[PDB]
Amino acid sequence: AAKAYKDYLASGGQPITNCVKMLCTHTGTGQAITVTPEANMDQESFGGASCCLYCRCHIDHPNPKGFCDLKGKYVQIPTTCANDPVGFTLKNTVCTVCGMWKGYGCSCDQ
Amino acid sequence: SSQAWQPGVAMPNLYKMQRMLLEKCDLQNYGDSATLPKGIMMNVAKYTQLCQYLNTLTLAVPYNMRVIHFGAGSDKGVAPGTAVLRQWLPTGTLLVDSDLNDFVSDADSTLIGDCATVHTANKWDLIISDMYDPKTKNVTKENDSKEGFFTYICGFIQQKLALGGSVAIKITEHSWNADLYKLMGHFAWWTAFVTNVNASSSEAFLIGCNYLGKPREQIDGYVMHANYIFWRNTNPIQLSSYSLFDMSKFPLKLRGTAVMSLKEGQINDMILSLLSKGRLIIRENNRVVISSDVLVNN
Ligand SMILES: *C(Cc1cc(C(F)(F)F)nc(O)n1)c1ccc(Cl)cc1Cl
Ligand SMILES: *[C@@H](Cc1cc(C(F)(F)F)nc(O)n1)c1ccc(Cl)cc1Cl
Ligand SMILES: Oc1nc(/C=C/c2ccc(Cl)cc2Cl)cc(C(F)(F)F)n1
Ligand code: NA
Ligand code: NA
Ligand SMILES: [Zn+2]
Ligand SMILES: [Zn+2]
Repeated sequence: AAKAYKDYLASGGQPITNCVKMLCTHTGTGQAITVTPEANMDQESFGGASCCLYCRCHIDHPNPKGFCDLKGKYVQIPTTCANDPVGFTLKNTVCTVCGMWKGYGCSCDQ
Repeated sequence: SSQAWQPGVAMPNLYKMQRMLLEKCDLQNYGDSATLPKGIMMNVAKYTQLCQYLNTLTLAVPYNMRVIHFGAGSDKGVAPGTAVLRQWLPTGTLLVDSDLNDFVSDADSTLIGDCATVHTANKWDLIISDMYDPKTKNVTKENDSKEGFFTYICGFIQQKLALGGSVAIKITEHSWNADLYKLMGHFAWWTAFVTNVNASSSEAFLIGCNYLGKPREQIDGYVMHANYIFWRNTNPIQLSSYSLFDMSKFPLKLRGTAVMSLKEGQINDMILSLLSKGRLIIRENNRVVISSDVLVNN
């Protein structure tokens, strides 16, 4: 999980690369995980499976059913954090209300 | 130079009509590289331009469309091409990918291994292939028709492609097959398409649009590959990534193309007419099952 990856980055490890960045209009809704790229002007969209630590490492997913919420979808990452999509997805959590990243789009606390 | 704003260039009809002898491919722009948008890889750019081109053809697009993608694994263990296909294709489209080695994919299902180890009785609406073996290129020997995965591609088309279906198969100067070109004559229309981002390469996608299941025209594959090289050798294509910056019309339009199971004796001239316009798919619509063989030994 993040546990080891965060420590890997903390020590000074290389962030997982080769995440598949997609071409898009950058005029999307800006939601975190979508069926198609929805990056806004401040985001990049990546193929979901390539940004999933579990898929990439070929290890089981943390879910009784073993469901992946990234595989087959697109994940929007702030352009400022696009250099490490796997890390960003681990560290952050999606808002169950508006489907936006907490502190990166979600404004349900206003 | 209006071609630079196109996603790529299709082989002009008059080149298809020649009777050239095969020559070495010597591209004027061989060595140049297009300027890709920041952080975009070639495999994503290339597939984006292929899909932008496929958008201009009469592809059949039925509900629960079935797409299969061969040679989808990259060196880094991911599937960029598959990611572009899933972006392009209508949501809910069944997408299966495949390659010889393991990789992580966004496809609904991923098959690892060669043809002899995978099987399906189900028919498909679109076949995309990026299968290529770099060791096929040998400039010290004669450039003959390649008979490896290409024979399996031809078999798959003739047995598992739905009438009205389409294909886009990657070829190069050295990676080609005479029977595949011949089979292009079994479609309502065909071409060899070169992406603008990879125009410095002999690579092209052989595109067969709307499968008729029978030869509409007789094509000699040896001659047609020679014709392809003649075109490439005499027509420098300017490297361009221009089309990549406008993705507003990218998604394949849902057409809700009719699917039906017709007996071979029911496929008349008016059915052929529908197939040829991308208005009909002929295949059954049973649950899609893919089998994977395992050699067992102690
Ligand atoms: C994931 C690296 C990795 C591997 C393992 C395992 F070996 F124990 F399964 N566990 C963790 O936590 N992480 C990885 C990332 C990127 C690539 Cl290209 C390959 C791998 Cl294996
Ligand atoms: C992105 C964190 C981040 C970085 C910057 C920077 F551009 F100044 F470096 N600015 C903002 O606002 N935010 C991030 C988050 C989490 C992980 Cl694991 C990795 C990254 Cl790159
Ligand atoms: O019957 C059958 N064949 C295949 C794949 C053939 C093939 C052809 C060309 C290349 Cl380059 C690679 C392959 Cl694997 C696949 C399936 C199934 F996947 F649908 F089950 N079922
Ligand atoms: Na997370
Ligand atoms: Na899509
Ligand atoms: Zn996953
Ligand atoms: Zn919210």
